[PDB]
Amino acid sequence: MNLFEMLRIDEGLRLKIYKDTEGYYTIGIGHLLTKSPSLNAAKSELDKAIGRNCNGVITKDEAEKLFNQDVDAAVRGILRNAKLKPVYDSLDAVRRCALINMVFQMGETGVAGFTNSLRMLQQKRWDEAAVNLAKSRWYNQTPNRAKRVITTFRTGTWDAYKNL
Repeated sequence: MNLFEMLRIDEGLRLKIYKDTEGYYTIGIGHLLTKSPSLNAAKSELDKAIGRNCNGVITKDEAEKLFNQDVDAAVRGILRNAKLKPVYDSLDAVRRCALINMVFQMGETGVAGFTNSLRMLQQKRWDEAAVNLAKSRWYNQTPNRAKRVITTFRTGTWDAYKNL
């Protein structure tokens, strides 16, 4: 299993422009196009991003490539962060995915503000962390996704994704 699928399942893959939760213009696995409230702008940004006139629609291979870009970017902010870096540094691969899943879900800042839980993860206090994370607004917002992610922190496996 990979990040791709994990995210593919938690965030979802869109092949045509759409309005994220909050309202901006996004595509594929939650790729923000623009903040601007103009479709035309979105289009144009997609086109730049993709390298072809897309007309608001991409192929999956396309969404994948965007995605793998969005990842390494996420990772960089991660590794250029005071709080996240050490934690991440110290996580195992499957466990890193979960952090990344998180970063994607709420951005580098949001994640970096879970002082305690981050601490635990860093400490390798899986259950503690999990229970901790189980009480964030986050968890309450997106329970399913949250439970999956949290379970992964705890278990350190993809098990939570195996039979969906």
